[PDB]
Amino acid sequence: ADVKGVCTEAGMYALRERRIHVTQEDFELAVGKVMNKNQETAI
Amino acid sequence: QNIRDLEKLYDKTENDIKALQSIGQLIGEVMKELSEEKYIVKASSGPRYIVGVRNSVDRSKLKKGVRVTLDITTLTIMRILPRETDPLVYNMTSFEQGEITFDGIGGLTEQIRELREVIELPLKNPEIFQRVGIKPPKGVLLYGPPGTGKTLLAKAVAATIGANFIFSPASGIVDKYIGESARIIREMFAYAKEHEPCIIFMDEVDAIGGRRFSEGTSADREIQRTLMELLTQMDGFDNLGQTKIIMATNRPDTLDPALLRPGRLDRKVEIPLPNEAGRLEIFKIHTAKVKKTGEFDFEAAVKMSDGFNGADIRNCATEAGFFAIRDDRDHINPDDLMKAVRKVAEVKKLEGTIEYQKL
Amino acid sequence: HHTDCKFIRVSGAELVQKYIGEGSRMVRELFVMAREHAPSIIFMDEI
Amino acid sequence: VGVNKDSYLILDTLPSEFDSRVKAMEVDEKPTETYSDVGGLDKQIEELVEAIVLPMKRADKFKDMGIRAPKGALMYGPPGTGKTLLARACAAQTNATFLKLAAPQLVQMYIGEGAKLVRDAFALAKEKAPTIIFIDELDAIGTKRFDSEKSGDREVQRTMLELLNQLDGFSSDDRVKVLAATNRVDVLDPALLRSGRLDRKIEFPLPSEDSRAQILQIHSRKMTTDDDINWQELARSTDEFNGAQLKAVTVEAGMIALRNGQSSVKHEDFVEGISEVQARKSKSVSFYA
Amino acid sequence: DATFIRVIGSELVQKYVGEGARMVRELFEMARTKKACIIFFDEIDAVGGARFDDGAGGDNEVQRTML
Amino acid sequence: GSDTGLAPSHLWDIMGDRQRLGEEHPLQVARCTKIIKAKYVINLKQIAKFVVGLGERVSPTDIEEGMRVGVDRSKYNIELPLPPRIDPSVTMMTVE
Amino acid sequence: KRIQSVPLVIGQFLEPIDQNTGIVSSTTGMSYVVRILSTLDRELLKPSMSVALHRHSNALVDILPPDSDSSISVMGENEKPDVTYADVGGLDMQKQEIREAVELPLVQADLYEQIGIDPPRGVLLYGPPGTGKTMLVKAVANSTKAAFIRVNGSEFVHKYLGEGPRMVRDVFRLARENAPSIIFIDEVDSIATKRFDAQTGSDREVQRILIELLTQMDGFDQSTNVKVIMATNRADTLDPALLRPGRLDRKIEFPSLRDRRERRLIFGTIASKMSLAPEADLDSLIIRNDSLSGAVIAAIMQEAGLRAVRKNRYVILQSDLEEAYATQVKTDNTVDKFDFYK
Ligand SMILES: Nc1ncnc2c1ncn2[C@@H]1O[C@H](COP(=O)(O)OP(=O)(O)OP(=O)(O)O)[C@@H](O)[C@H]1O
Ligand SMILES: Nc1ncnc2c1ncn2[C@@H]1O[C@H](COP(=O)(O)OP(=O)(O)OP(=O)(O)O)[C@@H](O)[C@H]1O
Ligand SMILES: Nc1ncnc2c1ncn2[C@@H]1O[C@H](COP(=O)(O)OP(=O)(O)OP(=O)(O)O)[C@@H](O)[C@H]1O
Ligand SMILES: [Mg+2]
Ligand SMILES: [Mg+2]
Ligand SMILES: [Mg+2]
Repeated sequence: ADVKGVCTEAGMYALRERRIHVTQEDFELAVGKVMNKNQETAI
Repeated sequence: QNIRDLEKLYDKTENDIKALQSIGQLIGEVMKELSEEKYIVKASSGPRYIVGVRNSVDRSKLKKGVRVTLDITTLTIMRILPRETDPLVYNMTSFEQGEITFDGIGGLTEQIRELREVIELPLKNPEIFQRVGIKPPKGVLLYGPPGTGKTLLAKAVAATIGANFIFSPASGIVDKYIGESARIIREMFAYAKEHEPCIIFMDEVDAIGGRRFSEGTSADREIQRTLMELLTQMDGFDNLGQTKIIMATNRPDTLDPALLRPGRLDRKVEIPLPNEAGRLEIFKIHTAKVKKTGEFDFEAAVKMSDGFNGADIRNCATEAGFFAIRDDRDHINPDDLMKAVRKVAEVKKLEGTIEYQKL
Repeated sequence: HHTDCKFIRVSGAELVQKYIGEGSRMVRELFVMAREHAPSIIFMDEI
Repeated sequence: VGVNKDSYLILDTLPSEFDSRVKAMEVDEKPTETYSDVGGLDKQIEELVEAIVLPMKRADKFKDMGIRAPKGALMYGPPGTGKTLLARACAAQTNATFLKLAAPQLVQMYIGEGAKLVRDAFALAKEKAPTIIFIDELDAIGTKRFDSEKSGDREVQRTMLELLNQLDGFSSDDRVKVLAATNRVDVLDPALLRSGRLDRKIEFPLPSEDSRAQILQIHSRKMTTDDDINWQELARSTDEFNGAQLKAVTVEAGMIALRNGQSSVKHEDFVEGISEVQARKSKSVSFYA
Repeated sequence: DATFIRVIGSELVQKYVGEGARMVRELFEMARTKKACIIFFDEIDAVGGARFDDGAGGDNEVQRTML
Repeated sequence: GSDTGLAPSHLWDIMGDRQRLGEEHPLQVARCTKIIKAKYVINLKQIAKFVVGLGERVSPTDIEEGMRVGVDRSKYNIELPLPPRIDPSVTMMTVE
Repeated sequence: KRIQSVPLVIGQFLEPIDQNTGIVSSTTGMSYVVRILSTLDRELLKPSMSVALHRHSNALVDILPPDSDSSISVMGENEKPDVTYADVGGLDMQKQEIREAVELPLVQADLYEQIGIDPPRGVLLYGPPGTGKTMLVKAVANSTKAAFIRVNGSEFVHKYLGEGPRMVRDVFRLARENAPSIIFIDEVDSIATKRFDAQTGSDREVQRILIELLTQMDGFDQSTNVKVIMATNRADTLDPALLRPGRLDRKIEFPSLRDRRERRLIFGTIASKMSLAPEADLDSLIIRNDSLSGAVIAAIMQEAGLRAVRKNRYVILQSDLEEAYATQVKTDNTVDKFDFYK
């Protein structure tokens, strides 16, 4: 489920810059955010 | 005055006949203006209708909410009746009066100040609340041990200060039928908006104040709907215009935390057990109407009445009066107050050791 | 889906009765209702 | 107000209508007990009559004293010592409405029905003032309030708080005395035990030594007793016998006398009944003393 | 030769609060309607719990029916 | 030539029209209330709370508060008092 | 056109069975199968409409402007709430999430379709009581250009059986007409509780209300650009049927703030509007890290202002801010009253 979350967050990140395509570095941003949330909510 | 009074009786009988000719009309609520002669009116029965209006009713004063009268046969709007007051609201605001004033309350002087800074100050000085910038408080949750003045304070507030008081019992809102446990609260809060300022005062709210269950029964689920309805009409998608809510209970622990949040229930004035000098005021107040027959130095009673709570001191006065009667004496004696104090103090052990936490 | 079997996903008797909107004393009420629509698969989750 | 079916004209007003259960609970025939049938209670009788009856016939003395008459008297005690019989005698002697009320009768089906019933009870009491309500077995609704998130009895607490608000609060009317005869005073909520609400807490103790003789004498009137029964000996024979445990002794003695064919009871039948009722309900087996 | 109304202890335990009290009240009214009746309250171990407090208000409905 | 009696037993005579034309058979049941000194207040379960007089078929002293009245359907009247309502679940607990 | 007299009963069209017959549900409570008048614009007989019915026949005779039967009304200007995004201090991530799940989907759906993501059609603002769940939505309504139909949860339930699902469908129809629009069903935990009693009329009506809500929300196609927002204090007491894709998926998690930066931001936001003295430091107030909520840290400043007013000072000082912390936040009790546990 985190993979789907990563993909959806990357799609949202592409929107945030008002862009048209999803990039690899936006994927990096999304995976970083998903990891941070997953490791935080484990508390 | 035979002929004249007989004519008066004739006028009464004629009025009875005129009433006999008259007919009733249903009451509904206008919710739309489809055209100049087509309105969508609700009915107290429940069904909606498409009703044609008369020719004399001013069409301008027909918006969502105005009560109107409907002819029973053809369902035609007749009158422009003003807003409604639910009978279970007049039966609440029409309490007797109360003869006790702020003098009758003893010991409680700091908490009286704290309560009055929210009940009287916003209603009579809304300018310091502006330049300072404070948001005017709404709720005052009086709480303390059972029998210290949490209700007598409300009676004093009703008699003193002013504003349209609405005394509210806890269970006096809950009805068997679905939703009526919340419609009553809705009309209670609607009446206040048309009678500003209002000092709506619930009481014993730990009936509908309980921590909402997660696996309660059907009964405890309909009450939670009432708690939601009450909760929203304090901080919901609307501002309480000029309504102050006073709220009293004996067990603040069993109160829903959403209701206890600072912002819905503001400054939580706590009424504690009377302490020494406070108890002397209670003894002086409650033993002033009684026919005192001595140098009533209540210092011994003050020392012995440890942990006594308000009404208990009145019970010592009552028991002293009883003891005076036991010897047929017509006025209490300073050594008969002592017996009553001892007797009440012995019974005080029957009560549970009153414990409570400062919220 | 590919085997073409109706996929029931009961997750609690109270939720089943609430969703179907009918009273029931024990959970086998889903069994008679599922026998009519066969083949079928009952999927129960966990936490 | 009565109103016509079709014209909806107000034909005539009507008296206030309470719940039909409230009309039934009003006592109609006065139970014939009198204070002469209750024995062993002298302090308790004097305390109750001087707290619930006296401020109803000669309230002018209290008004001259400028003192508030007590609301009601609690009647806690061990089971079977007269907590209910005293109420029967009080209803016999009094000259005011004596609405009886069993506490479980208050607890009802739907949300708020119990509160409505217990409010209508006090409304009816105020209507036919003065009154003496007799909420009985108060521990049925007077259980302590408690915090709980799992589940609770939040329905009965509604009736409890409604009763509290009717006893004291904005409405008093100060002319409706409320008696209550619980059995477990250790369970009652602290609010219900407060002053302003039930003030007098009359303790009903187990009968004294002479009290037992008085009880035996009272409950052996109808039966055909003999002229040689030593009531003092019987009273001493019973030790910590609580009230109805003596009426049971009388009944058992009569039953034994009837079984043995005697036309009238004797001291021996009374002693046999004492052994029958007592913790010797097993009896038999005189082995090893 | 008299009516012999039988009562199993578990039958006096309904779901909704206060229904056991109505159960017993209606039962006793029916018994009083007849000239001579015998009631056989059986397995009163069910509704027989001694009054006790535990903070959580344990099985207080059965206690209500019993009182 | 599932819901009937027994044709071989007959006993389903066609004289039921005689006990059928008497439209007094439909009688609203309702528990009486406060006895206004004579007018009676009737509390039809959920249709109304009518105030009604007698129906000449019952003695005025036969109706008391708490009794169930066979109220007439049209132009309501107190026709026939009925035995007090008993819960069905308390009925089979009677050994016959 | 004579049956269109002016006694009439408002009904709700449910299903077109034939060209000249339909299944309407009159407000009296019970459904009918009626004959449709052969003059109405049959292209307007959308499901859950607000058609009118003849009095004693129930034959469909007139279709109404579908924004007429609504008992709930679109929030206009007299009820326009008076809070701002600037006034709502803190909640930066929550603000961004609600903006990207509520406002942006309303404005630009083409970007969502082109990117490939699924536009959210429901948010479930939840958290501990006193965290701004209501206020953030309140600030949204003060800046949105879309209709803000505001229903209030328990307002759905009424004695009149059938006044539930009917008004639910009516509210959703009103939302669909004034698109774009935001529904703000509030305190939904009173309608969507998990446990259920299939014997009493209380639960069997809330059940129909929830079923109608769920069906209408599932009926949301890719278009109609109407978003649903509901807030609750207890997330656990919620039907899991409300937490599925196509229904409420995005879940905002309003936390009881513990970060120093968040408390600093919100304290400064509240202080800016008020009359803090120049020699008054909020940093001295926020030295200790508690579980302070977003609401208590405003009532504390209200209490400080009241304390200053009591001493006749018309500008609050540091000595009153210090005392305010001691009276509005003492303990949560728990075990901190017993030091030996740690
Ligand atoms: N400060 C006081 N001075 C004099 N009498 C007092 C005082 N406080 C309480 N009383 C007495 O208390 C009685 C009124 O009820 P009281 O205020 O004790 O109830 P409460 O604590 O509000 O009740 P509840 O437990 O139902 O919330 C009166 O008899 C009044 O004399
Ligand atoms: N002092 C007494 N004089 C005469 N009879 C007495 C006395 N005390 C008890 N009894 C007998 O007790 C029986 C009734 O007991 P009672 O109802 O008062 O007990 P209780 O414990 O208060 O009951 P409950 O708690 O169920 O209300 C009667 O048969 C009565 O004769
Ligand atoms: N970020 C914030 N900045 C300033 N004040 C805030 C903030 N969040 C909440 N508040 C305070 O919260 C109060 C309004 O209640 P709020 O909207 O926070 O309730 P809520 O958390 O939505 O409650 P509930 O769950 O009961 O509906 C106001 O007094 C306001 O000062
Ligand atoms: Mg009080
Ligand atoms: Mg008794
Ligand atoms: Mg809120």
